[PDB]
Amino acid sequence: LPPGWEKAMSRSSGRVYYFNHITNASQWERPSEPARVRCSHLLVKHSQSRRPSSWRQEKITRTKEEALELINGYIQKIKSGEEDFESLASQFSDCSSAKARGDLGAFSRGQMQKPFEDASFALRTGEMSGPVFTDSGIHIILRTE
Amino acid sequence: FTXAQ
Repeated sequence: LPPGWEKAMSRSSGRVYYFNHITNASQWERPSEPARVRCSHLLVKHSQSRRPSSWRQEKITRTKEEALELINGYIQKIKSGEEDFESLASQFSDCSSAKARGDLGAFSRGQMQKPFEDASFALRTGEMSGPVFTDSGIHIILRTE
Repeated sequence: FTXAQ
């Protein structure tokens, strides 16, 4: 299996699935490094974020647990097709990159907060992470290039 | 700045 994958079993159904402990992605199918990658993200900040403020809200007071619930809801809507990643990033990301549909542009190793870097480089082109935790908050990451 | 090291 590609970098970071393990076989698991659904607790609700018993069917095998795959989980990546670097990106926090999970998928039903058996999964299918670059010098630079391009990613977009959606950040949900919380009260313990390094800087608990964003363009959305001057004082961010939500708990980390509440932030994770929000992230999980956005992931659901993105996976179902009810909403686009880009639309949710524009509306709800606690980062000024929201104004660019979450796009951060291209970057190499040695630039980003480490859990974000590692997730970004472990994603395949077009793939989306699960919740990724950094000192900034909790991210959904989409690798675009 | 967010989310740079």
